Amino acid sequence: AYTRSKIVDLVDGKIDPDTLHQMLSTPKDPERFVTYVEILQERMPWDDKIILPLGPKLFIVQQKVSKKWTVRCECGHDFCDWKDNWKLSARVHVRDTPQKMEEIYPRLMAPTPSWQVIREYFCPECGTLHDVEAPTPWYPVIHDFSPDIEGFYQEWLGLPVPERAD
Amino acid sequence: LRNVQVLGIDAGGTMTDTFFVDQDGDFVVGKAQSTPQNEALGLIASSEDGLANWGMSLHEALAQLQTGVYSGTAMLNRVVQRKGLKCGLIVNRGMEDFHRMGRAVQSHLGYAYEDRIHLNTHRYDPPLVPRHLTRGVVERTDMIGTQVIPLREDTARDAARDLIAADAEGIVISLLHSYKNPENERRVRDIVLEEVEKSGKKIPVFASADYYPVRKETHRTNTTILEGYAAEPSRQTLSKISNAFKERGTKFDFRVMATHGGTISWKAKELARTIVSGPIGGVIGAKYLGEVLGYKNIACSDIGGTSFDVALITQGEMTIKNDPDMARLVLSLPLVAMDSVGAGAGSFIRLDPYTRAIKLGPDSAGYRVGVCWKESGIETVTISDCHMVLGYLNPDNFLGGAVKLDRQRSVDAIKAQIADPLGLSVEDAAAGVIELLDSDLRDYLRSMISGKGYSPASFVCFSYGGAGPVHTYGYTEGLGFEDVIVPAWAAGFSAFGCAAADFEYRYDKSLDINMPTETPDTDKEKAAATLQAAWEELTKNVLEEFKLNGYSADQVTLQPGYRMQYRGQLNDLEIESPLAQAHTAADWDQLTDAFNATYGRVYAASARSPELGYSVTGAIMRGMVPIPKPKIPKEPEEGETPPESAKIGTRKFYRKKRWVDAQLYHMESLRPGNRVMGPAVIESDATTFVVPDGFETWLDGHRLFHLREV
Ligand SMILES: [Zn+2]
Repeated sequence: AYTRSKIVDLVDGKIDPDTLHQMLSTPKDPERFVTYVEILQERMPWDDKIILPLGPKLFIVQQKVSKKWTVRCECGHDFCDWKDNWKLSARVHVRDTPQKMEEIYPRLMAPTPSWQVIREYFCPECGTLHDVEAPTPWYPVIHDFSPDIEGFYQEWLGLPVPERAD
Repeated sequence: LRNVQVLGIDAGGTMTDTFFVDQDGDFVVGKAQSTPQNEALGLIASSEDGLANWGMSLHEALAQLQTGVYSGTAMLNRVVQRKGLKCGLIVNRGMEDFHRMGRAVQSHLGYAYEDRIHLNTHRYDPPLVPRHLTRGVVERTDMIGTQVIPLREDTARDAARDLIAADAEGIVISLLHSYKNPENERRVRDIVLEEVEKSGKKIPVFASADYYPVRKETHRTNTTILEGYAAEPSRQTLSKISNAFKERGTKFDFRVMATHGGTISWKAKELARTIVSGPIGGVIGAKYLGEVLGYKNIACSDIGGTSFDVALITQGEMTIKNDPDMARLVLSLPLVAMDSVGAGAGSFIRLDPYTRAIKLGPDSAGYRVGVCWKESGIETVTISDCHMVLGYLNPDNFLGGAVKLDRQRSVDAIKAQIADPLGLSVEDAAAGVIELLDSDLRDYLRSMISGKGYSPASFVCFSYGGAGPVHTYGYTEGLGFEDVIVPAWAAGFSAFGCAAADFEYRYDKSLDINMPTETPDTDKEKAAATLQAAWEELTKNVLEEFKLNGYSADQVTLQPGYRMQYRGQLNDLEIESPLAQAHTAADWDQLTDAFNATYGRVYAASARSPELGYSVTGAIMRGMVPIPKPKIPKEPEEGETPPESAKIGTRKFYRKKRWVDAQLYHMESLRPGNRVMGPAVIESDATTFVVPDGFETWLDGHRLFHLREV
């Protein structure tokens, strides 16, 4: 239903309130995903197809030649195969002292790092912060999302699955 | 011959309506373009138009008027479109933030069920007063007037100098619990007033205790800010009009319709009481009309030059909310429950540059009707321009043909702006705007009713915009109303409700009567004595103001009332006293018993908690004098076939991609009992009633029409 430029504004954080309320209060537009993902595609500097957005600067992607599925930054860096935790192949900054917590919180409003830690996760090439965790000491890294990509495209969207190698 | 006694007025964004009532109830109605920069000019013109139908001069009539009621829309519009004044605020230091925090509430005020829970829907509007025009004084007064932190007067002098320097255009002062002890807030006000004198600037000051001395500081401050923000521009208007009229020989003081449906004096400095005066005019006329004809459940629908106003009259009464919200603002003044959407005959038709979708309004053209009027200088097309293209309006009968409306201007400006950017004909360009509006108004009216828990078939729909009879078919089609009525005087319907308004004065005094359940009959008579006194103190106030208006005490009918509650509560109930006099023990038992009774009805018999004891919180006194109310016609009904005299030819009328030659009828030349099959337009001097093909109307003995689906 929605105008294409209006779903762009929504991505750019610039959409008007009337259409923002319209989008929220009425049944969703079945066409959203295919318009959305195409909007993201034309904003990448690499022509490999996008399969699913993982964050603002993070995607599951289909290699134009090998047809493998991978996690990719917007800049270009492939982290891992899509069934793996990308964070395992990323770089991490751990805020575990009052000095580091007091860089992003005023004292007293910072968590205490013997109870809670800030783990920031960056792309190796561009330094982009794709995710920040707030667990305890010892706590494993978290595999956020394992999507059923086949069922989504095939059963919920009525679309062929993109070609896939291993 | 004829003695003209009552005058009602709707000063609107487009037309200023006048409603004259004579001694026997007979009436006549005048229309004129508003002169919003000095509404006296349009008032005079409309008066002379209405009075000329009675072959009477404005001079001769004004000497005979005994009362008049003004209502309007200029202030309400200013609020809604946030076009008020650059106003600033001084509150208690350390709490400057409370205005802009909106008490959290105002991020979901007036939300339908579904959006109240849909969290991502909540949204804050801009604050009336931004943070850089707020300042704080160091003072603190507790819930019973004690000055815990005395006012450090220096901080008040810097507060004033700051906002004077910021070139604030009015300054509002709201200090906590000032309603209880206004000493500190009035010292601040005096200190501010002092600093504006030294500056040479013209900046008016508003102490909240001087205007709205009531608890809940977000409500009080919003309401007081309204006096600075929106009221001040139209403050000139009621003294310009009243001066122009006493100059001209009136012997009465004007009254104004106020938010609770009652009239107040034009002199009151609390103009915010009179903010929804125009719409409430319509609701009151529909209420009156219902009472004469036994319609107890009425849905009111008004379409003006700018918006579409809608309220429900449920079992003879309107609903009045105590601490209401309006335009997503908490307020301290009692309000009649209404609703609207911002579309009307002059709302501007624009296309989103990127979507190329039609957006109606929210602004309007007003007394300038649109492009169709050559001299209006209006370049953007308005819904009124689509009326001309489609054959809804008669080019040569706007205001009886006193106003030149050119259809080809409407056609060229519709083509260039709408039709050609959309690859449509001017016919389909205009018809799609009207069709969208028809559905938009219809879905709103259906939903306000659904929301309040009612079916549209439980109600009769009164329709009376002045431009609403142009879309009665539209927003009513298939809703299932019991009946849909277009009264013949639809165009001045609010000014009709204003001339119909009771001549009533009300007076209040608060109180501190605390009674346990078990009390001896001496504490019981003491309590009845002090309430008995307050009624007498109030009774002399009602009668003293009626004397200054030329009414002896014999003509005043008096109705005492009081406010009661269980002891520890926060809200109270108004109760009409069964006894005019109190005094003696058992009577205090009657007053409590009466309270209990209404508490059961208002809530539930098992809500009653007598063991908490009672608290009498105020006393009330009403004062009615008789007034000629407008007399509803009771004509003898005749044949269904209308006279050949009423036929005025045809116009090319375009609706569902079809052109038809729609009959034209002179409204006044129609007789009780006639029927009109669509397609036809019914025209008089200033009302156009549209009956498309697929509809039908008939006229009754009360000059009411009835829309049928058919
Ligand atoms: Zn990267």
